[PDB]
Amino acid sequence: FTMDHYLDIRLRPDPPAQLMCVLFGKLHQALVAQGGDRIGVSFPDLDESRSRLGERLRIHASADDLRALLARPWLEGLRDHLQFGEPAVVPHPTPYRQVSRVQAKSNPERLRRRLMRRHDLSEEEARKRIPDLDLPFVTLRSQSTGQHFRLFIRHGPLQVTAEEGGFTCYGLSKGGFVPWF
RNA sequence: CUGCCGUAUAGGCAG
Repeated sequence: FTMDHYLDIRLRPDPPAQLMCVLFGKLHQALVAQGGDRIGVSFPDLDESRSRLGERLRIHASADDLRALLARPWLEGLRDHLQFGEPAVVPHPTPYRQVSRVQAKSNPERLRRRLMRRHDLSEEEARKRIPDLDLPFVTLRSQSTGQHFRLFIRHGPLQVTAEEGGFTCYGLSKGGFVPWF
């Protein structure tokens, strides 16, 4: 399994939820800049039982990809509000799990607008057809339109072996799993 | 939130 290195970043007091969002956004910028699909995240102090991500962000990658990511100054500026481990090989063996963005059909009105574009119906028709998530999340800003949105994250069932797939520019699964420990 | 894929009131996705 090739994404066998990691770095833990822990939040330092100041508020925690807001700080994690800034950190996660900075990571996104860095991933977009690098353009790859082989850097993953997990939240090892997760409390799914309270929809809390916890205060530890773990970054997962090959040795070379982690080194390249960390070489960029994407953290300087936040550095004083973070505490760092050392980039390291993961323990082994460990289970693996998938850390995924989850989306839902949470707004029927938006569905109706699309359905109207796709079937030339009217709102009353659409409203008849399409009548009126409990996960941790980060709140991000849509850099193109300045709209804030919640990105909900699921840590899936543990399993014994890994996967071949990659990751998005938020570090979330596009098929890939990360070691869980 | 806004949009994309899909006949979908199927299942996904983008920022």
